[PDB]
Amino acid sequence: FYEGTCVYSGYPVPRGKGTYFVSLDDKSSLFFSSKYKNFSDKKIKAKRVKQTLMSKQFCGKVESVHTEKKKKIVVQKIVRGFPALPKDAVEKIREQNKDYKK
Amino acid sequence: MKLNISYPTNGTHKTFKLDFKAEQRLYGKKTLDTFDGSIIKPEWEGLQFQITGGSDVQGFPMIKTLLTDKRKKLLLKKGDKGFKPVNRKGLRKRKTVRGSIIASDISMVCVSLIDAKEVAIEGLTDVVVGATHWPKRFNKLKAKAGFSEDADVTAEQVLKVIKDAILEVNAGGIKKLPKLKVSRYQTEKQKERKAEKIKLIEERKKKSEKERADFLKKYPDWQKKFATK
RNA sequence: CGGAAGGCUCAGUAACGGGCGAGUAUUUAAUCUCUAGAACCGGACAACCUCAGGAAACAGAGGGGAAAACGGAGUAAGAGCAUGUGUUAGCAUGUGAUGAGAACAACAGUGCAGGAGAGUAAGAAGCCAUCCCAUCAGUUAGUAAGUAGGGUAAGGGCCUAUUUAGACGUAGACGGGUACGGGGGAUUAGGGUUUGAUUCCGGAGAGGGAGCCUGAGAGACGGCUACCAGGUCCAAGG
RNA sequence: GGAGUGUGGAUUAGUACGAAAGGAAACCCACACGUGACCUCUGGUGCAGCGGGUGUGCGGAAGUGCAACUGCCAUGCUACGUCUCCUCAAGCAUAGCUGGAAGCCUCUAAGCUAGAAAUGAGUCCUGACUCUGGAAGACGGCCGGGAAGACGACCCGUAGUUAACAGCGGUGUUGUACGAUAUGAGCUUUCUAUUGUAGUAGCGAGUAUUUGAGACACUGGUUGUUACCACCGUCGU
RNA sequence: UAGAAAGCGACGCGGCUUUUUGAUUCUUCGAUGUCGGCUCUUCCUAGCAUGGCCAUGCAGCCGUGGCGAAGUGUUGGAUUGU
RNA sequence: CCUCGUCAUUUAAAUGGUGACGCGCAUGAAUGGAAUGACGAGAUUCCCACUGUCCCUACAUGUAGACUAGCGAACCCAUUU
RNA sequence: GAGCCUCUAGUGGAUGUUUUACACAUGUAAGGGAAUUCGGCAAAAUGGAUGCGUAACUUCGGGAGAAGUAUUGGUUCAAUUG
Repeated sequence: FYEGTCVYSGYPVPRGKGTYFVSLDDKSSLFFSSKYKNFSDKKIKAKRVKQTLMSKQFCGKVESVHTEKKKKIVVQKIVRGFPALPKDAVEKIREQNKDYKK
Repeated sequence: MKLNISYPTNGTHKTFKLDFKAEQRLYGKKTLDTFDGSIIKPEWEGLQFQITGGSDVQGFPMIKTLLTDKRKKLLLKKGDKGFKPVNRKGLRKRKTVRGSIIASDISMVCVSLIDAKEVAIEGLTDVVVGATHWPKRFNKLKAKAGFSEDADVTAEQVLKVIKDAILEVNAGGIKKLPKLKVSRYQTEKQKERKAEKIKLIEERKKKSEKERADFLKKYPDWQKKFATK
């Protein structure tokens, strides 16, 4: 069980620890500890705090969503699958056509 | 929670309710994740499924590229999923949507079965269906007409495909016979009209080109007469 | 293809708001005259079909399929730059970013690509006239100018860098108060005094402020987006 | 010696009661003040530990003194945190039962019943005189520690899962060591051979790699090495 | 509102208290530190709240007069040395 | 004096402060009277900033203090408490 | 010739023990911000230089650093005191 993920550090927070801070902008935000809340107030950019999970991902020390470059799995050609024409007959027609074309 | 399953080899669909334990084993996943059927049901071993999309219980869609467990409002144009503009071009509007990460919010998950393997899923495996329309374009039609890389009059292929329909479907009948038609191939009416444009350009040339010489016969001093304004 | 016109009002504005001339340093779908077009290939989107969400408003998966819709190929064409020659079109030569295109029906026609000139509409400009308070006398520093560049459809402190100190005032500058401006209306022997929201022309606005996509053309509100002031429906989540 | 005290909400209920207007009565749940403890969480504190900069010292860099400043933070301590708090017996005022004096009557003259946040006990803290047991040795000092502490006293250990140093596992705190190497807004044009070619550089804040590095602690886990078997007094058989 | 006595009680009469101020000068002038506040503990009852009861001019709600009872409570401020 | 005078303003609330009023127990003109500027470790009231003064206290540092070696007094005293 | 750090020249003893409470010199503090007290007593806050901008009243000298606001390190350059 987890309480959530810390906004600044990127660290997952155990059940029964940490705190929420609610701003007048109406947003609610979760912090791991007083340490990282204070760094937010003082406008220290998280990417510069080298032990944070955020910083490590940004540097590419840790594999993260940005590294993935995922793409759809490519398939091959099929024996012309077309309405009515039974798959097996096209396997035969295509051959017969290739013969006549020569 | 509902689960909606598609089987794209067969063209078939089935919806089921999940139980709590099945549901709780899906939490944390996202669209374009995969899993093994064994995590949803006993048996179903080795059946591989892929997650497609779904809906919040409030009715908002899950979006494929918003990686969070929360609702947002986005400004959406034409061609974005979740918005359907109609009566003004260039319209853009702000609508509530949900991120891709699965949790207790979700009312329905859509899923595709990649391959049924040796298993016999009811309704998905018991039926095979085709398409809805027919390839109007010539080269798309030709491939379906079984031919490749040879030259025919369209009439040949229309004959082949019609005869095969009469034979293979009906064994003789006036049923079927959908109104097959062909694009992107020149009919005789087009041969004539395409000849006529050649006639136009050939005369317009000679007529234009004649008058130039006809003018110069009369006016050797064209430039010196004209230019003195 | 149209929804940028017409309709309503006079809040703001002492000003390109108003009258008279001129046609550029500019852009313009339709329409007219002259001229004027040999091009191949590929996917999707909406509707259709099968599931199926949400209190509603409004949306999902999966699979076919068109165009004169859309993206690519070749190819005509082709901006700018430089030198000759004709102000200035045009032509020659070198170099080249970019880079397309509609047919259909015969009741006997209707469309669509390119140019050059018109025609309509804007943008910016020239001259002249414009209300009260001195118990408001000094005002201004992109302010006044120059050189060079960015920006725009286009000239220009329009904006920016370095140099020069200008510009405007007792013939009323600057500040404050007040005002939609004319064609016109009422009174009138003559000279005058008063008014003009209100059939025509031009300007501005759409609860108050600000940003914007699409298009030939809007800083549009019987289009979109956010705050402030107010409202309406809910199943409380919108 | 002494300890729990009070308030509110819901339900009875818009009920009884009243012409109407108005309008009551257990059990359960939330809280405040008081009492006694406790650090798992959250605040606070910074002695041990890791980092940063200013002025000036040790020729430079590295390691660092002094004046003092500053970011984080183990263990511990603490409240602004968390847990805690009822049951018998005899009976006051009163209201009653039976009943004479006084053939009737009557709570009283004998006798009996119900009875208060009050009284006396138990659960809670202190602990007088006692009681039951083992054995010819017992006990104190000296040596080393803490959960205990002003000093005494208390809880413990002394040839062993004993102590201390190292590996190798484990659990934390700080934030990425020294040195190399590459880059860097810009600024500059030096040298050797030798006539003309070739060789051919300097100065620079910082940033990135090697590197969740390096430093520091604790381990009731496991291996190696090293140290420790004494002595003095009192009372008894 | 009838009616001495639910509640009051003129004109008179008998007591208790030492928390007010007097009255007196017994003790201390070879010295008993003098007002108020702060802090902290214990006692009294002539009972303001909280518990049990009796009367009522007690329908209910809110009260008023009395009895046994001293366990637990009785606050934060403005002006002023008070 | 009566007296914490009456009316207005400052506060939630003013025996305070400032502004008015005046038969002033017992103001007043070199026993000097009245209105200002600049300057006071002079007396008094309010606002902003700031804070362990307070609610309500907690933790930590140095030096003394406790225990130990060396050195070593005084005030006071009818005393049986 | 301020405070802080160094060169020349000069300098030091009632012993051991980690050492409770209450002190005396000092640090830091959640949320609140004078509610504290006769009284903001004590403490905190402000602080140098450069620029912008500065009221009532006045003996016209002053008030005035009024008030109110912004900037500031290292490096590598231009330009010569801006």
